Parts: sequence; C-alpha cells; structure tokens
Amino acid sequence: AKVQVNNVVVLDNPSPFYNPFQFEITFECIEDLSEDLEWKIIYVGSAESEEYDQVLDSVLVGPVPAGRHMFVFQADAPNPGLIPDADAVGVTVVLITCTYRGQEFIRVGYYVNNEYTETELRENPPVKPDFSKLQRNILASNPRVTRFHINWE
Amino acid sequence: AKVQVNNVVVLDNPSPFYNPFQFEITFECIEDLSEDLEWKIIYVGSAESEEYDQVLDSVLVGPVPAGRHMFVFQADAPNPGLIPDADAVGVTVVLITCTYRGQEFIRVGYYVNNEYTETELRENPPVKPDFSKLQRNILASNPRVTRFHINW
Amino acid sequence: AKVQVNNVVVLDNPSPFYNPFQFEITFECIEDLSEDLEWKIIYVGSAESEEYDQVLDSVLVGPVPAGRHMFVFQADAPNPGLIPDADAVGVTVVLITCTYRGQEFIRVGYYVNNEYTETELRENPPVKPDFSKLQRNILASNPRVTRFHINWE
Amino acid sequence: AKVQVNNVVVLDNPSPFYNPFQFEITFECIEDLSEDLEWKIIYVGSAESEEYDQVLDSVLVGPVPAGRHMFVFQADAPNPGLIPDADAVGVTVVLITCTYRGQEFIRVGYYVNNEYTETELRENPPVKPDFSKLQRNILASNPRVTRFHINW
Amino acid sequence: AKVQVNNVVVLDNPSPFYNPFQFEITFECIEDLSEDLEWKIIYVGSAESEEYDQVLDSVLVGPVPAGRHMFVFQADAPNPGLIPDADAVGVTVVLITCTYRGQEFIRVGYYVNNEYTETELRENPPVKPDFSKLQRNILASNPRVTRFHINWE
Amino acid sequence: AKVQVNNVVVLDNPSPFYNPFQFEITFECIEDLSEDLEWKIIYVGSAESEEYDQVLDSVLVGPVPAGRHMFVFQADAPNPGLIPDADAVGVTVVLITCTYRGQEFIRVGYYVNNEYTETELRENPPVKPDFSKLQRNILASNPRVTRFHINW
Amino acid sequence: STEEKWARLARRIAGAGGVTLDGFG
Amino acid sequence: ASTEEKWARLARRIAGAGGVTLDGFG
Amino acid sequence: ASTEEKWARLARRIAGAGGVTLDGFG
Amino acid sequence: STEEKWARLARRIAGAGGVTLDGFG
Amino acid sequence: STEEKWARLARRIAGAGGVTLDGFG
Amino acid sequence: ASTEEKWARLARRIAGAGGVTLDGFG
Repeated sequence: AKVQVNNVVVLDNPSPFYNPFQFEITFECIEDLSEDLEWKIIYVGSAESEEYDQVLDSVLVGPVPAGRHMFVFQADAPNPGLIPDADAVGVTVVLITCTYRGQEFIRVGYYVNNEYTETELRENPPVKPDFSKLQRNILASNPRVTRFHINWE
Repeated sequence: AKVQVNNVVVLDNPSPFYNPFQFEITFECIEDLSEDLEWKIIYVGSAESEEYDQVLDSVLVGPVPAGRHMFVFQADAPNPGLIPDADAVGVTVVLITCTYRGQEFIRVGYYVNNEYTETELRENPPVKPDFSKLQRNILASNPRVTRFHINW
Repeated sequence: AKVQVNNVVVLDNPSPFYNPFQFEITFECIEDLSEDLEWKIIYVGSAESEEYDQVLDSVLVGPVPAGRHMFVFQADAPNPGLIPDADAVGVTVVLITCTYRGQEFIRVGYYVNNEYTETELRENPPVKPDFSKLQRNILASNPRVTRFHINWE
Repeated sequence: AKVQVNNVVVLDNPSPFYNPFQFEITFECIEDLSEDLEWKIIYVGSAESEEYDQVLDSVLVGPVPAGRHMFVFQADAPNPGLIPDADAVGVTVVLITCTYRGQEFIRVGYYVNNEYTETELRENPPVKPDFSKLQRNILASNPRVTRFHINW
Repeated sequence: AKVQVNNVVVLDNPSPFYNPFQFEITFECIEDLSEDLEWKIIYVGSAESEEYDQVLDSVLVGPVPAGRHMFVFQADAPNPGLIPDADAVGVTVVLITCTYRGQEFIRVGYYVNNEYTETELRENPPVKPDFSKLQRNILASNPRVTRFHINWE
Repeated sequence: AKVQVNNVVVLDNPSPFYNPFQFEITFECIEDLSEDLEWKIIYVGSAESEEYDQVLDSVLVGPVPAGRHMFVFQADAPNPGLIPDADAVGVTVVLITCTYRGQEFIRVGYYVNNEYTETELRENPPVKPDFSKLQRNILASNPRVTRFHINW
Repeated sequence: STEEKWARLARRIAGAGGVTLDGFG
Repeated sequence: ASTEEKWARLARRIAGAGGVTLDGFG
Repeated sequence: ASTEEKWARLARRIAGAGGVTLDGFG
Repeated sequence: STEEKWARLARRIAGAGGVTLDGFG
Repeated sequence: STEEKWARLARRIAGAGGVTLDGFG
Repeated sequence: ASTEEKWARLARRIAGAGGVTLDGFG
C-alpha cells in the first residue's frame, strides 16, 4: 500500500443530531502519488437497506507527496427526511472510505448511538422521531478498520 | 481498467410510469479500444425472481478513442404486463451495465420508488395496479456503483 | 475465449408440452479448433432436486474453423413420467450448455412457463397433471447467459 | 487433466438390495502415468450424515499407458446394519471417485431409489426395513459428473 | 506434499471411556525433512462449541528421512469434567492432525459413538452421565481424510 | 512467516473481574525485522456485536532481531459500563493479535468464563450484574490459534 | 417457500463460478 | 419472504457478484 | 430437516466441493 | 431479529474482501 | 436440530480449505 | 439468537477471517 491511515480523531462528539461531523485524519504516503485520493463520509441511515445510505461529503486530496499528512474532514448532518423512523433511535454506522483511482483501499467504520438525552423521551420515544432532541454519540473508542488490496499502479 | 465511468446524471425524474428513462453518462477511455462497448438498461420487475427482468435498451458505442466521452442513454418504460402485482407499487431497482468483449466491468444500480401521487389511490391501492397513475422516482442521490475485473 | 455465443433464437414457441424444442444458435470461433464442441439441452424437471434433470439432446459440432457459425439445435420433449406432479404446472428452467474438452464455457438458461390454456384447467388444475393440455412458453425475451473461464489449450 | 472419464454404464440395474453393484467404466489416458489410479465406490447410507458412508470397494489400476481403457468395477452391497431406518426406503446416492497421487479429479454421482416391489409392503412399509424385499434402482439416465483440478 | 499418510489403524477399539486411544500411523516421506512433524489427537467434547475441544496428546516426530515410517500414537482418555452432559452420550468426533512448520497438511477425523452397553442405562440414560459405564466405539471403517495445501519450503 | 508464536502462558488466572490480564508470550523471529510488531489484547464484551469490543492494551515491540524473544503482556480489566447485562455472566472470548506493517498474521483466542463464586449469587444472579463479585476464568488449556498470510 | 423455489431455479440457471448476464446481446 | 429478505434480494441485484460496490463514482 | 434439505444434502454429497458438476460426461 | 440488525451493521462496516481490525493503532 | 449437530461434527472433521475424502486408502 | 448462535458468533470472533485456526501452537 502506498497510503497508510495512521489515525482518525473524532471531534465535536457527542453532538446534537443536526450538528456537523468532524474527523481529524492522519495518513502516511510511502511514495509520491500523481493522482488524487478521494475521501468520503457515508452515513448508514438504515441497517435494513443500502437504499438509506447518505454520502455526507466527498473530498479530493492531492497531489500527494511522500510523507505524513493531516486534514480535518467535515461533513454536514444527515437529512432526517431520508432516515426510516424504525432506525432513527438506536445504533447505526458512519463510514470513512478512501479510494485511489476508483479503488477503495481503506474503510473506517464507527458505531453511532442516536438517543434522546431527556429521561422522558428516552423511556417513551415518540412514534415520529424528534431529531432536534436526538444526540449523536460516535463510539470513537472502537474504530473498525478494514484494508483492501488495490492496484497502486 | 481501460474505461472508467465518471458520472451518471438521472434526467426526467420523477416521471409517470409510462415515460422513458433518460441517463446522461460520462466516461473516460484510458487508451483506444478496438472493440465496442455494450451498454444496457435493465429493469428488475421483481425482487423475487430474475425471470421478471426487462432489458429496456441496449446500445453499442465504438470504436472508442482515448479521452472523455458523454452520451444520453434513453430507454422505453417497462412493460406492465410482465410486472407481478405484488412488486408494482413500492421499491425496485434499475441497472446500467457496460460490457467489453462480452465481459461486464461496471454495474450502476439505482433504487426506484413507484407510488401513486393521488391521495385516494395512495390510501386505498387497487388490487390490480393502476400503472397510468404510478409515478417512478429514481433515487438519483444514491447511485450504487460496482466495478468488476475483466480481461481488457 | 476461443468460442463466443452471439445469439440464441427460440423457435416454435409457445408449443404443446409434447412438441420438440428448437433453438437457432449463432456462434463465433476466434481461431480454428482441433477438437469438437459439445452442446446439450437440459430440462430441469424439478427446482427441488437435480435428480429430475433430463438431458434432452446432446450434439457434437466440429472440427470448428475460425469464423461465424449457425445451427438449429432440436430436442425431443421431456418425459412426463420423470416430472414430479408438484413441478409440472408453473415455472421451471431449460438450459443450453457447451463444453470444449469436457469444460463448460457457456450456459444459456431460459425460464419456462408450463400452463393450461383452458380457463377451466387453469383455475382448477387436476391433481395428476394433464400433459397433453399443457402449453410450454419459454421466456425468450429474457435469456440468462453465464460464461465460465476454461482452458482452451 | 491426464485422465478423462468417457462414460460409465450401469449394469444389473435394477437389482435386489443384497446384489452387487456393477459399473463398466471407460476412460482415456492422454499420456503414460507413472503412478496408479485409485477408484472407489461409496454408498451414502444417510443424507443426514457422512458417518453413514460405506466405501463398498476400492481398486488400484496401473501403471496406466496412454490410450483408451475399459474395466468392470464391481462392489458388494452395503451393510444394512449400518443404514439408519429413516433412510433405508426412498432416495439416496452412490458415488464413484478416482484419485491420482491421492488427489480426487473425478466424482460420478447417481441417485439411487430403494423401494419395495410388493404391493402390501409398498402401501404399509414396516417400521424395521425389510432389506430382503427392497429393490435398488440406480437412476442411470442422470449421471452427475464433477471434475476437480489436481496436480498431475 | 513431502509427507503422505498411508493409513491409520485404530487399536483397542471399542473400549471403556477411561481407557487410552491407540492409533498405528503409517506415513511416507518423499524427501528428507530438516524440521519435525507435529502430530496431535484432538477430542471434540461438544459439537456445539470448539470451547470443548481437548488436545489429548501432542508429539514431535523427526528428523524425518525419506521413506516409509510407522509409529503408535497413544493418548489418554478425555477429562469427563470438561464434557457437557448433553454431548456425553451419542456421537462425537476424534481428530488426528499433523503440522509441518506450524501448517496443518493432514486431518484425519473419526466419528465416535459413546454409549452404555447395559440395556437398562441405554433405554434410561441418567441425567448426570455415568462415564465409568460408557463404551467408546470409534467408527474405524469410515476414516474422513482431509488434505490441505501447505508451504513445504 | 518471519515471526512464529511459540506459546502463550496465561498468568493470574482465575482472577476477580477487576484484576489485570497477564500473558507471557514467547515468539521466534526467523530474520531481523526493520519494522515494529504491534500486539493487542481485545476483550469481546458481547457475542452479539463487535460494537462491544474493548482494546484493553496495545504495545509496539521492535526493532526485532532474529532469534527467540519473550515478554509479559499486561492489560487492565475491561470497563463494566460498556458490557451489556445479558453478556456479563457466562462465556465470552479474549483475543491476542499481532500485526506487521499493519497486517494481522496471528490471532490467539481464549474462551473466558465469568461467574459468581458466592453460592447465593450463583443461584440467584442479580438483574444488574455485580462485577465486584465476578470471577474471570480464562480457559488456558484450549488456546485457539489462527495464522494469516501477510506480506512480510 | 415460493422465494426458495425461485432461488433454486436461479442457481440451476447460473451454475457456479461464472458471471451471469441478461442477454448476449 | 420478509421485508428484510426483499431488501437483501434488491441489494444482490444491484451488486451482481465478484465486484466491489461503492456509494457513488464518487 | 425438511424434504428440500434432504435433496440439498444429497446434491452436496454428489458434488463434493471445489469442482464443476455437469449432467453427463456427456 | 436484534442479532440480524447487528450482523447487518457489521457487514456495512466491513464491506467485502478485506481484513477488518479493531483500531489502527 | 439433529441435522445441525451432524453438520457441526462434519465441519469439525473437515476443518476448512481442504479436500475431504473417505479413506486413504 | 439461540445458545448455538452465541457459540458460533464467539467462534467467528476467535477465528477472524481468511486464516487457519488450530488447537494450540501446539
């Protein structure tokens, strides 16, 4: 692999559901890259179907010379209108992927717990989720990191 | 890969069920291809069985020189007589595939939501689907893109 | 692949259950073959078990020189005595395979719908299927084509 | 593959359960083999577990020169005391395998139907199977042939 | 493969549950080995979980010169205190594995039937198994032999 | 493989739930490694989901010269607040992994039994687990060792 | 089930180890 | 059969087999 | 357990694993 | 089921054809 | 089930990634 | 869900994926 992800620091966590995602990403480039790296933040709106995935942001990083690199990757909150009611409250997943020449080489996944903070709403959740009262808590202590063999050319 | 699909723009979306599909496809050719590229639009009439697929259109593009290319891929609506009643209303998928030398290298998939727009129809859906009243809404914000390794 | 199947035209479709299968097959040979191609027509008598497959016909085509080739592949109807009653009426599969030196490189499958044409029999199907009244309708608009990597030697 | 199985002819079929299996096997050797070919006949006594397999016979053929070869492979009937009662009457399978250098390159499988021929037995099958009254009918019209890649 | 297992003869079979396992193993070495072969006898105490496996014995054989070799592999009976009650009576598995440089190249498995021999205990098995009255009968007529591709160096 | 794990000795076993894990690890290096070896101790807090993993400790060993090496790998107890009530009492697993160049080549797994030692607690387990009264017993007699192919 | 039947027929059509496509063509 | 089985069936149709499916081109 | 599961079990015994099963030699 | 949901989320995290590890790091 | 038990024992016998045969021999 | 499913889940965690799991080092 020409690119190695050293760490992902989860920032502004926990946060209100409507607040942006912020990740500080540190990566090492073993040798100069002529093309760009494409990073994405993907929110899994529903464990039941990939139909509910939302690409929250996508960014091109490059040209990338050899050495250690850092950047803050920000993304707006998911659109609640595309989240099924049954999945809104409870645990879901947020993904950070990076591709080089259309090929995914790394996937970082975090479990995300969306819950009410009010004892009232927690015990008796409304049928129609109240997103303005939901707190997103990314489980930053447990990053799930997957690497994939790709053609670095 | 000698061919890379850069983007697919979904056009005339949403539309009545009987209206044609329209996709603007942009792709890049890394080097000159001696063979043709074969594009298809495939409508999955039923999640339960591949028996209900409708290849809506198929097109040969080529010879393909190196560089950037764009084209509008149109296809007629699926035949409602081949769609099972249980699958007509609700979610299904539409695919866009491209082959080189008869080998599939790209598959672009979109979830498609077919629903009534009329309040009375939405609340009380007829047993026999009324296709003339269904609206097709392709979920263009979520393209699912699959690349396959082929022999170029 | 030294052999590419260009098309299969389904002929005499639909037909009475007892009538023969007829397929017009067009294929291209990229370079001369010293051995024969073996084509088969296989009727899946039952989705529940491969025990009920019936090889309806098998044919040797060759020696095959380079260029485009066409032939009509005919096969007799399946034997109804080997078809389970539960599978006789409804949808099943018919396959066309080709091997080169014992290796299958192509499989063409068609869904086949066997139904009564009489409103009477359609609504009230007899417990013991009446094959003389069954119509076979091959779904020719949907060929399912599978190619397999083989050693062309 | 240095060895190709051309055909298997099922002989003395159908037969009483206690009668031997008989298969006429034809095969082709592409070049001279320095090692032996090991053929086996394996009776699956139970679809529920491989614990109930009975290797009925095993034979070494070799050295094998290039060219065409034929032989009759016979095997004694399976032991009924090792067959579970629930599997005795109905469908099971028999296999013919061949190894080279301890590597399986061919597996030929036949479905086998074991039934009573006596009307009273057929209608009212005993709880304890009566093997002396079972007829074995190998489905010879449907050989299922599996080739495996080996190191020749 | 530099090592080929020719046969395993099961000895002192059947036996009381507390009696040792005894296997006569014959193997051929195609060419001299500089390192040792490691043989193990593994008793599967429970089909429900690998937690209940018991390695009964492990032995180093070597240096192994080319040619045919034989040895008697003995192992003490499994510890009944580690066998779940639900698995004690009935069929289980015993395994013989061999590794070369930490890599498993052969696995020989036998079904093992543990049963009471007394008509009384057979018909009415106690809730707490009576291991002193259990007979182990290895199904020696049906060895299940698995070979795995390994790096022979 | 440039690194071979020879043995893992489980120490201070069994222990109170809050006491640290202690493993004596012996390994062999076939040639000098230019990179570091990364060892981890991972507690599976729940068989139902990887969400409940606790990496208890992580350590960098290196540069590693050729030859035999031994070290004691210690790790603090898992956080009980992150363990689901349904998983607290009964069987779970603990893992020891080692990576080279970010590639996992060895995984050592132990089943862990967490139970009360007090008779009244054993017979009537509280709804809210009492971690101060749980005993952790690692099944040290059954290490489950998985080797993976990596790029050395 | 009715879905299991469909999946069984699809497996017979596809065989194993290949790439199944709609049409030739 | 179930609502989840329908979703999984549609996802399999989208992905085909032997490829790598990603969200977007991007 | 079921009649279908029996058929699938017999088919697995016929095929073994890692091979290509065809109807006939042919 | 609740377990099926967890398995579905784990599949989304892992994707396919890779090696998933806890942490980087 | 009783069949699940048999399948579990068969998996223990076979391990994974190999070719299982009846006998040596 | 069941007691067996729990055991299988724990075994998968022990094994990871793409490796060869053995009892002992040995």
